[PDB]
Amino acid sequence: HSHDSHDLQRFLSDFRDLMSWINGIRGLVSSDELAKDVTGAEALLERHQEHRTEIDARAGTFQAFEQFGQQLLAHGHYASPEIKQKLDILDQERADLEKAWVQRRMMLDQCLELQLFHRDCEQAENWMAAREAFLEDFDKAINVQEEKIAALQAFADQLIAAGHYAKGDISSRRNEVLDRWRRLKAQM
Repeated sequence: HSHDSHDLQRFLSDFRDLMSWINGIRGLVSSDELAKDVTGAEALLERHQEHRTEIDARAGTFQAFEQFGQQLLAHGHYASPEIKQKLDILDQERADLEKAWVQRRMMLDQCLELQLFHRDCEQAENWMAAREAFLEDFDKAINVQEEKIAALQAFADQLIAAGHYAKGDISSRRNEVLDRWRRLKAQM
């Protein structure tokens, strides 16, 4: 009958339906939205992972498509050239999607790191502003605040060495705190 033509039709329809789904996630993952929070940067990650689960839930569907193309190819379908070409395209589209998801995840990780660094600069800065106003328990609470300013310094140097997207502002905020600290350290 039109068996072989109908199979080609099915193959191509499945192909395009998969291609459109990839398009949607592709745009979804193209987002440039970053949080201005730590709770927000965390929710952004929670959502990116849900997208990870949605991408992986399609694994079986994609293999059924590969299997379908394998059968058409194995039986020498007259459109084998065109069929194989679609496989190459889908393989590439799937690969780029995985890489796009990974890239966005990296950005969301760096967003969280930057937001955790900022809240550290604030815990130590809101504290230095307090001591700058009125200016033996003093002692223990000085060793305490110095431990925090040391973590805030190693943490900032870790991100800068990891190639953070905010190298310029991470190093700037730190150099600003380390100097505003050694100034209050001298007057105390």
